[PDB]
Amino acid sequence: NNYDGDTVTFSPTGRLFQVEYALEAIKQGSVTVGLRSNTHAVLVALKRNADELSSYQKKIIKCDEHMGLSLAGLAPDARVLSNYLRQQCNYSSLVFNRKLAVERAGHLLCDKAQKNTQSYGGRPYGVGLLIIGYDKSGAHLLEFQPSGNVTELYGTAIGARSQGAKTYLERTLDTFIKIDGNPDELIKAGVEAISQSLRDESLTVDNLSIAIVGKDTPFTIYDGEAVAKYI
Amino acid sequence: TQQPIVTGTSVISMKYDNGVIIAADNLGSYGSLLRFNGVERLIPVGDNTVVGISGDISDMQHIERLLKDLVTENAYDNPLADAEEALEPSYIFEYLATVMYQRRSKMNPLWNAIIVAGVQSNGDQFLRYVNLLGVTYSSPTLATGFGAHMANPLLRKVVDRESDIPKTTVQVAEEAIVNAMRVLYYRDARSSRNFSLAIIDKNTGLTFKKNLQVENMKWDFAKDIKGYGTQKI
Amino acid sequence: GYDRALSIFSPDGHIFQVEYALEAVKRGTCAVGVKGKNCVVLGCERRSTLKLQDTRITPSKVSKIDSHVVLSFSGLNADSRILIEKARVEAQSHRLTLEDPVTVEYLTRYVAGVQQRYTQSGGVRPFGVSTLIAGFDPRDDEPKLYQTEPSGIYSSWSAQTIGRNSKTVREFLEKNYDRKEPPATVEECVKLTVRSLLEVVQTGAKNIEITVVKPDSDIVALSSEEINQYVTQIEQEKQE
Amino acid sequence: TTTLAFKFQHGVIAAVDSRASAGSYISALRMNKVIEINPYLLGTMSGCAADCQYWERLLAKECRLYYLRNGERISVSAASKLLSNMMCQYRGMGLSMGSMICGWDKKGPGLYYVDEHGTRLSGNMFSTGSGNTYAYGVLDSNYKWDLSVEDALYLGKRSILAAAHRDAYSGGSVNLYHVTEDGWIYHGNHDVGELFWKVKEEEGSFNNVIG
Amino acid sequence: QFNPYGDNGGTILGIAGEDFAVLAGDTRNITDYSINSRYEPKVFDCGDNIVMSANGFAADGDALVKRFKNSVKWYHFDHNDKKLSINSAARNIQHLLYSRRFFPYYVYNIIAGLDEDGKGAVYSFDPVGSYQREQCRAGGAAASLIMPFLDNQVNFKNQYEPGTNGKVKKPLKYLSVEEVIKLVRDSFTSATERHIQVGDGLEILIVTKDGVRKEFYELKRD
Amino acid sequence: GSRRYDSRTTIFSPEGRLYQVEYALESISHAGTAIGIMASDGIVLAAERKVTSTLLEQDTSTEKLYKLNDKIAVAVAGLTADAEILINTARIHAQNYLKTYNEDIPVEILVRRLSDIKQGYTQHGGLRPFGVSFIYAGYDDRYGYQLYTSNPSGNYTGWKAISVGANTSAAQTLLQMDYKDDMKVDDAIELALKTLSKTTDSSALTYDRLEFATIRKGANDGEVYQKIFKPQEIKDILVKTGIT
Amino acid sequence: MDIILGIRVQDSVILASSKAVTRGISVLKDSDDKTRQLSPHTLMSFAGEAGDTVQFAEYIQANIQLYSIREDYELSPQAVSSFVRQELAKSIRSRRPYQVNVLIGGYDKKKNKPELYQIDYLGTKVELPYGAHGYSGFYTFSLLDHHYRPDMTTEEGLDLLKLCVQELEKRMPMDFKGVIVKIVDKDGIRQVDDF
Amino acid sequence: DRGVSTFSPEGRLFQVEYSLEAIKLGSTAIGIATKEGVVLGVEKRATSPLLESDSIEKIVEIDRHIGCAMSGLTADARSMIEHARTAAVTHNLYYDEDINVESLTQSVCDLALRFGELMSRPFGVALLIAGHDADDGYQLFHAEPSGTFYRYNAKAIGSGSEGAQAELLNEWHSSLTLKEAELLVLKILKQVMEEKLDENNAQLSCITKQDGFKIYDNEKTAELIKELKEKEAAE
Ligand SMILES: *[C@@](C)(CO)[C@](*)(O)[C@H](Cc1ccccc1)NC(=O)[C@H](Cc1ccc(OC)cc1)NC(=O)[C@@H](C)NC(=O)C1=CC2=CCC=CC2=C1C
Ligand SMILES: [Mg+2]
Ligand SMILES: [Mg+2]
Repeated sequence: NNYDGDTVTFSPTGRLFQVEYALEAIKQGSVTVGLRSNTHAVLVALKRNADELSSYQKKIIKCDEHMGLSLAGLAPDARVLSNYLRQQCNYSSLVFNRKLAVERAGHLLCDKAQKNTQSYGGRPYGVGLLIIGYDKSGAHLLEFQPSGNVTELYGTAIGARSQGAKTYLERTLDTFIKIDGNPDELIKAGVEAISQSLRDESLTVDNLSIAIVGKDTPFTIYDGEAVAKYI
Repeated sequence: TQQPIVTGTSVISMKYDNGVIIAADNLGSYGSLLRFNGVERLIPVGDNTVVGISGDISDMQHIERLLKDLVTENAYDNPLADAEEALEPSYIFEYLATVMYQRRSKMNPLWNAIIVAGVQSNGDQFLRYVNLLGVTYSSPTLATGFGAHMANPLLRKVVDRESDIPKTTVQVAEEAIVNAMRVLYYRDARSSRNFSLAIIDKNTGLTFKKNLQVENMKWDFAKDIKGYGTQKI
Repeated sequence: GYDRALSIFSPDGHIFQVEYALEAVKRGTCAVGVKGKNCVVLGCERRSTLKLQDTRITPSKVSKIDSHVVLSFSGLNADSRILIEKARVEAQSHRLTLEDPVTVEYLTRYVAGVQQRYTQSGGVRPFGVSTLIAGFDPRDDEPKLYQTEPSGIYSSWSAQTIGRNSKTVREFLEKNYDRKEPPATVEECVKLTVRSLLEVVQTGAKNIEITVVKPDSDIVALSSEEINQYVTQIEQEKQE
Repeated sequence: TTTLAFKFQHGVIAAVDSRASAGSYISALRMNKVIEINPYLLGTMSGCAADCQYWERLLAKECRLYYLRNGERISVSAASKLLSNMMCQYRGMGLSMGSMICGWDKKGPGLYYVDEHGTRLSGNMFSTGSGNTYAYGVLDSNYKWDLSVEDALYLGKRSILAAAHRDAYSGGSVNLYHVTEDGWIYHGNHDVGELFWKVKEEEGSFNNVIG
Repeated sequence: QFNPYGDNGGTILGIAGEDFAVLAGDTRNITDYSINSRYEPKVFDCGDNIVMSANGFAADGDALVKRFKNSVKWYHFDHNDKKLSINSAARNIQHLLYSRRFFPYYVYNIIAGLDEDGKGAVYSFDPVGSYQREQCRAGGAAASLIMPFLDNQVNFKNQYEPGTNGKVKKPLKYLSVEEVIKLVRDSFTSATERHIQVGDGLEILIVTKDGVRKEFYELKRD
Repeated sequence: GSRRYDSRTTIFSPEGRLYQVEYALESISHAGTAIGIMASDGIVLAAERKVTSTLLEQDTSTEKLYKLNDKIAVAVAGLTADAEILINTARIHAQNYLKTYNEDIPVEILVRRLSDIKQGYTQHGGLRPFGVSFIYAGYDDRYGYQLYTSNPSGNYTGWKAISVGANTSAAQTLLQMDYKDDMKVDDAIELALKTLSKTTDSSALTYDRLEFATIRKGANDGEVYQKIFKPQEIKDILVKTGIT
Repeated sequence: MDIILGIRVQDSVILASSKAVTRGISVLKDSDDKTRQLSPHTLMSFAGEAGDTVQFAEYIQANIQLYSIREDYELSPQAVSSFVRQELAKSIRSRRPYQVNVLIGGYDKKKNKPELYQIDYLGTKVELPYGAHGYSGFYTFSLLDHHYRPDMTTEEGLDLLKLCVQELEKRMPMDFKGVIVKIVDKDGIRQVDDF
Repeated sequence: DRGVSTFSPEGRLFQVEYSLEAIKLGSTAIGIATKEGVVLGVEKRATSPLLESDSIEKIVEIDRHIGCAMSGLTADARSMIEHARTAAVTHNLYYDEDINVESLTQSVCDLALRFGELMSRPFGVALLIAGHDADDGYQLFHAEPSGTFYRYNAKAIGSGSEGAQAELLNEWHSSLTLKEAELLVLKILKQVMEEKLDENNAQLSCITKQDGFKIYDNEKTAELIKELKEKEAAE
């Protein structure tokens, strides 16, 4: 009300409204799902178009051979944060000959987003990210919020109507975690999960976007007729 | 640009079937003066890596601190710091190599020659060299300074190529290293009798031996040598 | 440094500071530009509220940017000096790096770019000035006349006016100026420029300034008596 | 190297050799010492090969940007000046670059000499490199404004040959160019080994040499 | 006074075929009169069917290769996983080298691969960035020993057809990969005999439309 | 943050005016009147000190008339402290010009420079403008005797006769009436004092409430002399013209 | 470059400047004009290190042309010479000084007098009736000391200048390829096409 | 007052949303992509008859293979065009090749959100970026001040955008020829424009693989306008 003019102002109940408004931009964004087993980690994203003449906005971005994310909210902010991850992943390789741990990648994103929430002049990031990766401690899935909060999960979903997919994964927890050495079945579970967030529209060939990473599988994105198999 | 003041001489090393060995004497020379006699030039990093350093001692102490700080920093927000995400020899080496090459590119080098010896997660042996120029290389045997000229020839008789590594035992490799250190004591004017030796094995882990001495030396034949040509008495 | 964003969008999609800069131009004295077949003429109003003025030393309304290009304006006088200085520096800078004098189009594009920069830079306000830039390109006999404004947009004009009561003199020019056959001579071009100002000026004494620019760096400013003869001839024909 | 370029009635000729040296060692037999900046602009190279390639390709970037901003091709005079100004920024920093900017613009054919000192000279005829003295000898005694395209191409070709023969750091092959108002025209790569024997027989020159 | 440069010896060799290319180099690393390693790889697969070797001062050579490999990675990120053509890679490397015009990478660089028409390509550089596409190039310590041999046996220089007596040249027939590898092995065997910095081992990287293949051959260790 | 407390000194009103410049001019209108009159053989500068005291040391006091160099002087109307900042800058600029070209600075060039500084404070920096209006009286070999004025907007204009400060409307009317082109310095002195005597808000115009100065070619042969009048000299010229 | 001469007569200033330009052992050009018009009645000739000369001259030219446009007024030769001196005096203590010597010939329209200023690369200014830079003065000043009068005509000034060039051509080892002569007077600047 | 980079309660940046309102006031620009090329057309909209219409430059060349049309505060586009031209030629310097249309568009869109308290406000102009490359063929992009860019088969921006976009919805198909696209742009421009469409107040352009980016002459466009009138009168 009087305490939402900038990011440097607490409300009387201890809330940061500019951060909460940035969080709102994520809810307006299109749905994206993340889930993993012990061997592989999968991203599934519902892409959004402007109209029938327009293309479908890309949702998934590659960060390294072993790491990448999906976005929901302001796309340009995701480009900034993914670029930062690309640099950090790359700094780890060039200096230490070491693939960046997914957990440490989350810590770096948290700290970058935090600086924007405590200083005058700037603004919080208006995007949520789901980071997947495979490192020395196996498969991983992270959820990033622009408040700074990063959380490691078995599965999750963000965006509009994301609660439906999140409930499904909460039921299926014991099943999909055990899908080891079977990428196609893990993707099936992700496609079935994101389907719980759909209304009116359904999954078409240029609508669906999938990405996967695993033990002997580099981070690769599937679009177009490559995802027709899973429709 | 500087000049080295207090210096440490040769560091020698080799691979064997289950790991690596590295050794270096305990002397800190001040030109021709054998000033400091209790200097440790082998510095362990965790229980899987030993960094051996020759050259300027003040720059060595600086590197020693960088490595100590590296271990501290790797443990930050890392539940697997004593397991999967522990520091590897390859990580430690590449860090140092990055530092050495950056410093030479600013014309303010760390006046050292470094050998990083260790065993990786998968049990593979690691042995790589780096120096003040940022020059790096790997070989079954590695040595700095005088050791390059006198020790390598002896160690290459045991492991002449890669295929000789599985055939070489730890007893044979340690014996060869100890003999090489004796030869250096005979012939290197900036060397000492006292030295340290480290073994990193993929089964038995890190064994760090201190206060070793060169023994079984041959001097008796000196009594018979008289004059510089014609003198008989 | 002072970084405050003064020029910003409003809910209806307007930048008020840029629009209020146009109001400063509306307040400024009237300036007019007319291009003939082989010349361009720049006319300027001088408000007669200020008498006891020393016309020798008072800053003239038309300014030479180079030997072949001139610039007149309407709006804040102090603001115009900054644009003129920058323009003059760029003109010499272009000769120094490219070995050719600026084209009229290039000089206009530079001045317009400066004006635009001051609409999306922190800690600064827009120039309260619109300019008429006229001249002839090197080794070219085709006349050039451009207009700029605070927002930074520019365009070429057969004839144009800016400043106070510019709506009236533009109305006059729109019906009197024929594109198929423009003022063939210097006389016809000046006469049309004086006629257009007489719709607004008040008295035709020291209130009208005229500057004729011809090809090959031939620029001259008319005197009071020379202009007064045009004023006399126009009204004598009007009495009929 | 030996490079030359001269203006004449039917435009401008540009001829260069193709040798590169690293001491007494011939590091390259066939190097390109002409750069096609645009279809009406050429640039010769003499000095540090790296400097010549980098700065003349950076000139082409800047000449291309000129066309986009102004909707018109850059003049030879302006192009040469941009290059001379680049040289003045790295004044005394150790660059080694001698070049001729050849082309056709509104003023007709244009030719400017530019070097690492920032020197910029307009003229009808220039020759740079370790063998320029040998080339000047042939050019000065045979040049006319009234030269035919066929005779002019041969002159530049024959002038490089003269230098390639005597100068130890010039040779390999001859690259010919002819600039017209429709643009430049490449007139081929000519091996000096073969060209020498051919010219010797047909012209009767190089009598001292046995073949 | 501190000398930031050094010489690690070695020699490299690039030859372009009709539909293939090779990039070879010895595996010996040296300082002065000592041997550092008998097997220290010098020619690398940089991705996108491109191979590269920077010969001279190993520290600068490793940094350049490392930087180019990085440039390839960022080219994929920035331009939708587009393949970096050999000509585009060459131009990119020129700018990496000239970034240090006043503190040079002390290396002679060579890359090899296939052009966009599927034909074999070799590009050669000097330490400060001048580059050019070539058919044949030897670089490094024994470059002056090998290049004349290649002029003779690859481009058939000074060779004429018998009976004509210097009137008709030997025609420029292309070489097969098997014939090229022979010239490479004989080049390095000869260089090993007469140059002290050359020896120990030989590693050849062959590039075809099918990918990058390796071949290793021993050399004299004296 | 800090934005909350920013007055925004460099913005346009909806009507296209600069708020702070207009309010600065309002400040200046309450300042003591200063008059400048240009004649064929010299220039006069006259100015009124504001409600003085008997205990003010007049002979060592200077609030209105300042010397920029040997050829140029200024009369001040507004905040004296603001004026001194600008005056010292102008003094430096004149010396920079003399050092560079080895010639005394032309009057207009000095005036333009000061006016450009004032302009800057209205367009950028977020600071308040200088609440000062100058009358420049000067001489050079190009245009001869010159009068200029500048105000907080940074706009400057040339004049034959002009007033700044209080009652300029009334003062300008009186000057416009009695001024003629063939006028001389001695006549201009009389006009300046008569105009102040009629426009003044004080009961009577006296020597202790005035500062006066002339720039004359009335110096031995082809050269110019600046005369800052002393208290006793102002008293004498008041008796001579028949005011006291 | 090599030789630049100057002489101030009754009603004009005459500047003579060599035409040669040399790189290495080769004379690249024999028609080079070592001068720039600073204003309609002010001409500056120059000589010094390669490249620096033209860059400096064009930089000065731009600054004076900028002044002329701003004030709609031509600076006096004295004012221009002082501006140039300061730029050179500023330059000599820079990281890399501009190694340029100049002569400034101008006609003062106010005083109706010709004026010649000699300024070296250090910023050493002197007003003279005749001047030169480098070794040129060693050969020519003896002739000028003998023959010069202040009431000389332009034609007499050219004849005395021819004698100076002939002496240079006889006793100098270097071939400077003749001179381009320019005259500065009340009517402006013109070139003597036959010399 | 309030921050320039402030979020609204709905989760949108106020200034970005307000700049979109400025773009709605701008003159109409239309783009249509086909397999034979991409066509770009604009409404000039001269404020007075004395204004020489040929000086209105709302269609612009970025490279030989990339063109651009604009709508909104057109003065803001000049720095964007300058950056685009620099980016296109710089990539040619570094990589000896043409730059991808998408990569060029991304470089322009990176400038968009570089505003705060960098420039003081977002751009008040939208761009239609049309071009061709070997990888993805003929392409049309819509670059906004939000930093977002969508690829389009056909797109209209400016004051008559929603009406024109609805018309483009029905008319566009994947087998359109270049000539058909030209007439289609002219048809829709004529529909949404206030004044009567002619060669002086409307401009056409196209980009083909062979000839590259070309702005159409007024004589060439005039014939296409006459060809349009006759085919509409044909039924
Ligand atoms: C004459 C041959 C003079 O020697 C020419 O001037 C020639 C000009 C030139 C050649 C190629 C491309 C453009 C222009 N210049 C040289 O060959 C030049 C001579 C030289 C050497 C050193 C300096 O430093 C003061 C200046 C000029 N040589 C080189 O630049 C040398 C360093 N180039 C190479 O050695 C070289 C090796 C090589 C391998 C593969 C591709 C390119 C290579 C080059 C340029
Ligand atoms: Mg040996
Ligand atoms: Mg001197």
